[PDB]
Amino acid sequence: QPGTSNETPEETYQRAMKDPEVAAIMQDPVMQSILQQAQQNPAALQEHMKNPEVFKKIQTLIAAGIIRTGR
Repeated sequence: QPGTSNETPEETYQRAMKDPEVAAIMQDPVMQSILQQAQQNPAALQEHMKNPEVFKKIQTLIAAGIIRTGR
Protein backbone atom coordinates (compact mmCIF):
# COMPACT_ATOMS: atom_id res chain seq x y z
CA GLN A 1 0.00 0.00 0.00
CA PRO A 2 1.55 3.36 -1.07
CA GLY A 3 -0.03 5.08 1.94
CA THR A 4 1.85 2.84 4.37
CA SER A 5 4.98 2.84 2.21
CA ASN A 6 8.30 2.19 3.94
CA GLU A 7 10.03 -0.73 2.19
CA THR A 8 10.04 1.20 -1.07
CA PRO A 9 13.53 2.79 -1.40
CA GLU A 10 12.31 4.01 -4.79
CA GLU A 11 9.92 6.37 -3.02
CA THR A 12 12.75 7.88 -0.99
CA TYR A 13 14.72 8.62 -4.15
CA GLN A 14 11.86 10.58 -5.72
CA ARG A 15 11.49 12.73 -2.59
CA ALA A 16 15.20 13.51 -2.57
CA MET A 17 15.02 14.27 -6.29
CA LYS A 18 12.77 17.23 -5.45
CA ASP A 19 15.52 18.63 -3.23
CA PRO A 20 17.94 20.78 -5.32
CA GLU A 21 20.83 19.93 -2.98
CA VAL A 22 20.29 16.23 -3.59
CA ALA A 23 20.27 16.56 -7.37
CA ALA A 24 23.52 18.52 -7.40
CA ILE A 25 25.38 16.10 -5.11
CA MET A 26 24.11 12.90 -6.76
CA GLN A 27 25.45 14.29 -10.03
CA ASP A 28 28.87 14.52 -8.37
CA PRO A 29 31.13 11.42 -8.93
CA VAL A 30 32.91 12.13 -5.63
CA MET A 31 30.31 10.19 -3.66
CA GLN A 32 30.69 7.12 -5.87
CA SER A 33 34.40 7.04 -5.10
CA ILE A 34 33.76 7.28 -1.34
CA LEU A 35 31.46 4.25 -1.36
CA GLN A 36 33.99 2.15 -3.27
CA GLN A 37 36.80 3.12 -0.90
CA ALA A 38 34.60 2.23 2.07
CA GLN A 39 34.42 -1.33 0.77
CA GLN A 40 38.20 -1.47 0.65
CA ASN A 41 38.40 0.08 4.13
CA PRO A 42 35.78 1.49 6.59
CA ALA A 43 38.05 4.43 7.45
CA ALA A 44 37.91 5.58 3.82
CA LEU A 45 34.40 7.00 4.11
CA GLN A 46 35.16 8.30 7.61
CA GLU A 47 37.76 10.83 6.43
CA HIS A 48 35.32 11.79 3.69
CA MET A 49 32.65 12.77 6.22
CA LYS A 50 35.21 14.93 8.03
CA ASN A 51 36.06 16.76 4.80
CA PRO A 52 33.96 19.98 4.53
CA GLU A 53 33.06 19.54 0.85
CA VAL A 54 32.24 15.87 1.19
CA PHE A 55 30.63 16.42 4.61
CA LYS A 56 27.82 18.50 3.11
CA LYS A 57 27.44 16.03 0.22
CA ILE A 58 27.34 12.85 2.30
CA GLN A 59 24.91 14.27 4.89
CA THR A 60 22.49 15.59 2.25
CA LEU A 61 21.79 12.16 0.75
CA ILE A 62 21.56 10.53 4.19
CA ALA A 63 18.85 12.93 5.37
CA ALA A 64 17.12 12.36 2.03
CA GLY A 65 17.04 8.63 2.85
CA ILE A 66 18.91 7.89 -0.38
CA ILE A 67 21.80 6.14 1.36
CA ARG A 68 21.82 3.91 4.44
CA THR A 69 24.69 4.50 6.86
CA GLY A 70 23.30 2.63 9.87
CA ARG A 71 24.59 -0.58 11.45
